[PDB]
Amino acid sequence: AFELSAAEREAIEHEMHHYEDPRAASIEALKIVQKQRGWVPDGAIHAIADVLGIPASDVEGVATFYSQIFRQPVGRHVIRYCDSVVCHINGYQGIQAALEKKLNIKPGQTTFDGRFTLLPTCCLGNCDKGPNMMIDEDTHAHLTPEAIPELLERYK
Amino acid sequence: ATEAGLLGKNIMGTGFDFELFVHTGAGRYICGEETALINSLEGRRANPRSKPPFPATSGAWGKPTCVNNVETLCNVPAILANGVEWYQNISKSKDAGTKLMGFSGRVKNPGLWELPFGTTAREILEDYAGGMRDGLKFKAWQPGGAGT
Amino acid sequence: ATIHVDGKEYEVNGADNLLEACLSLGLDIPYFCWHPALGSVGACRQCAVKQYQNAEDTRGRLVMSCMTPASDGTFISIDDEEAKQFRESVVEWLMTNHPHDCPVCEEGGNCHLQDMTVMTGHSFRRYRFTKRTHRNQDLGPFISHEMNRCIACYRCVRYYKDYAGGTDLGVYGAHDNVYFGRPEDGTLESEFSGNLVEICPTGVFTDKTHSERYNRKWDMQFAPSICQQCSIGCNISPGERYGELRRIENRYNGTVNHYFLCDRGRFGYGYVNLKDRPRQPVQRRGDDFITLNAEQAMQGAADILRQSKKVIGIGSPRASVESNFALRELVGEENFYTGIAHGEQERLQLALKVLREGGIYTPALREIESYDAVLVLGEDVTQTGARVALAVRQAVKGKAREMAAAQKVADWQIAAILNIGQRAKHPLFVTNVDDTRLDDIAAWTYRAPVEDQARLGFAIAHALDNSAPAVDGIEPELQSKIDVIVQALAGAKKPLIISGTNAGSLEVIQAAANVAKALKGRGADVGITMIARSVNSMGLGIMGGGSLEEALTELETGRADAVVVLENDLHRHASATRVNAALAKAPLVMVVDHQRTAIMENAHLVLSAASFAESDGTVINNEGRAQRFFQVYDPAYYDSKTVMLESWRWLHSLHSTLLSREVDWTQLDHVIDAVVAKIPELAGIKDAAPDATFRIRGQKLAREPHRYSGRTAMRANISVHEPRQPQDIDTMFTFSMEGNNQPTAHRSQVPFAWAPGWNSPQAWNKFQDEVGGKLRFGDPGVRLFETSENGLDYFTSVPARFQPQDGKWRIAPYYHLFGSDELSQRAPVFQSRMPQPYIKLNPADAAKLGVNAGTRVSFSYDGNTVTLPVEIAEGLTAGQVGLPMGMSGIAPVLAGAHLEDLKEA
Ligand code: SF4
Ligand code: SF4
Ligand code: SF4
Ligand code: FES
Ligand code: FES
Ligand SMILES: [Ca+2]
Repeated sequence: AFELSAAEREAIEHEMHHYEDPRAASIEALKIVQKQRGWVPDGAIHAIADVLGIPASDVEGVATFYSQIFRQPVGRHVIRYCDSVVCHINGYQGIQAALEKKLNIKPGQTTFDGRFTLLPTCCLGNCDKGPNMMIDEDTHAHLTPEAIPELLERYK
Repeated sequence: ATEAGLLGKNIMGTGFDFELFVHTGAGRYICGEETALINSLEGRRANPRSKPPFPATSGAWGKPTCVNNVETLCNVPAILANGVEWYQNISKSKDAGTKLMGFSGRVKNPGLWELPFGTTAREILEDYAGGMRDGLKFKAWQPGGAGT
Repeated sequence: ATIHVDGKEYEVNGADNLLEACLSLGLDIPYFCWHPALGSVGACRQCAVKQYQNAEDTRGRLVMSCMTPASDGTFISIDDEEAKQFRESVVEWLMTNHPHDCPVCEEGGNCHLQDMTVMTGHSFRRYRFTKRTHRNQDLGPFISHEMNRCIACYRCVRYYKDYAGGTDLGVYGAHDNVYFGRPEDGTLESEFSGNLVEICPTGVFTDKTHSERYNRKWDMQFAPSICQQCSIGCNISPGERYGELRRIENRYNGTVNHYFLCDRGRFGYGYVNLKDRPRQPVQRRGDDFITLNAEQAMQGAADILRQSKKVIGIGSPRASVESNFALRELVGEENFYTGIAHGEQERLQLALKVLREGGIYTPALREIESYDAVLVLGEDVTQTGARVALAVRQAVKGKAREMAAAQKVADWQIAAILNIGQRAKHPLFVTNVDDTRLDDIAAWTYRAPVEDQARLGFAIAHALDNSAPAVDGIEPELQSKIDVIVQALAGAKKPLIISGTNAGSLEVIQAAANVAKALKGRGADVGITMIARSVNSMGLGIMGGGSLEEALTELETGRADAVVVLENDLHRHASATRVNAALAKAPLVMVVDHQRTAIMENAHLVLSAASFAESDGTVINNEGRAQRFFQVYDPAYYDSKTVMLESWRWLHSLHSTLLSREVDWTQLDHVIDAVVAKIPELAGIKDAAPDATFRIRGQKLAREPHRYSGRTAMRANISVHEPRQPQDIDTMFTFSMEGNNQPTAHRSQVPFAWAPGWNSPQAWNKFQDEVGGKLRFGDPGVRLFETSENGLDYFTSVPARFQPQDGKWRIAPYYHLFGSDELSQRAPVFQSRMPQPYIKLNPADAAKLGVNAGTRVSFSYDGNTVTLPVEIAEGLTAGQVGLPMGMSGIAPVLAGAHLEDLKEA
């Protein structure tokens, strides 16, 4: 039981205006659906395939290829902590341990109330200010393990 | 730039039409490869392509396509404004121009500085990055990121 | 071009890459992701060889032979130490996550991955960590899915999307979690999905129909045969075990059906293994059903045939050439009737006259992939001649191929070809009563009744050449579409026109012939292709005879007191009530058939004939190529009471007992020579295959591999004394492994492909002069007729515009690849694939009748008030009812007929 809303439909059509191939708007269509609903459900693949004209297999392959197109349900806020080499030097392990102590979950799962979903991510391009962490649209730098509990309370 | 006569139709009275778009990615490292970038721009999975053919002859949607870094396109207006001979006379090195260099990782002042080519890595570490932090010794370094 | 492999000089073709050039020369390079039909992508990285640019070079560079052109002056090494270690490492990396599944794998012994693991010489495992696993999907009744065995070689998706045009198979996942399949569970609805079991080098996609009764490849007894499920005549390799037809493998014919079959011809073979088939001659005495052997059946049948005043014979397009000829020579020239109806025979003879008298060359199926602009008139090709639709897809992608070839891009660089030719493709114009499966690549689709399709064809012929008869009354929008078609066809270099007898109209074939004549008159390399209905429709048309209605009225008026029906159910070409009354009125009905048809209740004598898996014969396909199919197994080897013989043998021995009161079992070459002696138009069937005296250096051709097992134990439950192997006096093959199956043997009939080190279907590489090209020493089967020096004249009988008459409903045929064949629908595996019987209706006509989608309405045809549920068809024109041809109770002869009393009940 899935159906694209109006605003998603004109957003996808306006992004199809940008390219000479309707296939080229698939990533942005998936991102629009993900922005509206938090993630991309099963019927969204076929609905985007219908609105673009491409087969649903290609839409599923694009949705499962990219890590930031979530094909499983996530929480209200997506915590994304960098685990790359410079933040490993700067000690991302303490930040991850503090997040595990606070949220009481493993990386990849969602809390029972659906508030936070914890995810490792690649380099955020802020290695001079490491360690970094990307909450939904906000990047946080110069992290310390004691700043995690004071920093997780601004996302209700 | 579009409202102030710099992008769109008939730019600066010449008669040249150019439209600029921003395509926000979906978070995959392999998308930075130029042929995988072209594949991702076409709405496909970002598998790279074999070369030849190069993207200059058949790139995005089978058309001639040139893929360039941000810093190259940021170097080009200085070349077109201050001249070419000025650009060749920035440093006495075989690599013309200035590169954004810098040290990161447990140093005193990690950052990013514009330096000419030929500056040694020690000058970046002590004069700009300040050297290692308090009570820390130097063991190794990587010049160009994670893939070096 | 000249290359140097390991210091040896070789002359290769410079337009090929190094992998196919070296595989053509007999050099073994391991490979996974490359296929001769699909192209080169450089994925598996298995084909590494060390390249040198000079004759004096020590270091070299490891390159991919599939991605490296075979230019002049390249010095490559295959068995260099670095290249061998890299190929062994690639095999080892593929072996890190591969499951310990070879005993419980259907691809074991037929596995390309096994062959390439053995060829690289990797047999020691140093990987000690875990192996990744995958869940499996349900892909329908035909294809079994086992995702753990995948090596991520991308052959399946490349074939299924870039070749077959399918839309529900793809790559999903990530770094090393790549998944290959469907986004959900469901049946693969591509009509060519069955080729995945041979495209996939591993056991991911397997034949579920073969997996039900599974045996290994060495245990299979193979034969070269021709698929009998439609008129295209694809070469197949049926393989049996323990007296039952186990699998249908693809048999390479570089002229017809090179690497790919269709799903009907690959999974529709289950009628052979039915237990209701007749296995003895059965004679009816009142209510008793007594069983005779061959001699008493011949003596009794000849006695009643001599005690009758006239004997007539009703053949079938399902029978071979020899069996129909034996019936004709048993009953006489004037007493022989073709089993098809009058309209079907008229369409068939018109198509044959166009093919062998129209002066336009009819292409082979491989040659269809080279034509520029394709116009399909009336034919639903993907449901009747599906392999022609696959070749049409290839011809459509020919535009992207030529556009990439204009930019100095190699032929085998398939990814670059698809990149340059993004969506530009060759023009395709299909006409049908509804939407087709070629509409995703068709430049235009015309949904109209067959009269309007014929009128559009005549308008195209008139606009191409003004000497063609004109049709008046065409709308200006239709005129614009017609002139678009005319500008596309006139600008083409090799136009192709495809029609057939399945459209149910004569004027469609006339319009296609006129379009082809107009294209030929402008000086164009036009080809024409007629799609017949059954496997040997063209042979029955060439041999000819009366229609089924003439035989029915001969039986009804009483002039014929003896009717011999050869492999015909007679309800497919005529109404069941009239046929039942005619056969009940006749005092002797003698039916030679291998499937339990409905007319056997009225049959006074039933002769248990042999199917294609148990008989030898010749079949003429839709392009006029005579092809010989050979017997796979002897039915009486296991089951000793089985008396099942070739139909031509039945009828020849019956005629001998009729004439000289002696039973004479003939030979296949004798019947072949009789056909060449009596019918000069069937003279080419002698050269279709060599006779039974043909030997390869004195020995015969083996039907089974040299490692065929269980010889002293497969019959030990019946008796511990192993009998002699059955003797094949008809053909040059033997029912044993004591024979020849070399890749370098001077023959054209290959039962199966096996080479030392090549157990997969990749073993066909050794049996070709060049890989992906022709078969070595020529392809089997010859053409019956050549292109005539002069052509026909313009057909001036332009039909009128279809006006929907009130009360009467025109029957629009809806053919299905699973369901519209007579014998394929009897397979038990097709029951889960055949669509439910739905009558298709316009929204306007259903709104007028008050019917919505789902409910049942009843219609009466020839006193049969049958009720079908309604499916709403938007593309169907008003005034027509869409009916599925070939289903239960709906004959293909119903196409184009009327339908009275269509009411909701
Ligand atoms: S796919 Fe081949 S190698 Fe893999 S388990 Fe099956 S037979 Fe063995
Ligand atoms: S499923 Fe088979 S054909 Fe497809 S990538 Fe895997 S091994 Fe290759
Ligand atoms: S296209 Fe016809 S002859 Fe070929 S495999 Fe299919 S049913 Fe058989
Ligand atoms: S390494 Fe973490 S932000 Fe770059
Ligand atoms: S066959 Fe060349 S890389 Fe696969
Ligand atoms: Ca025989």
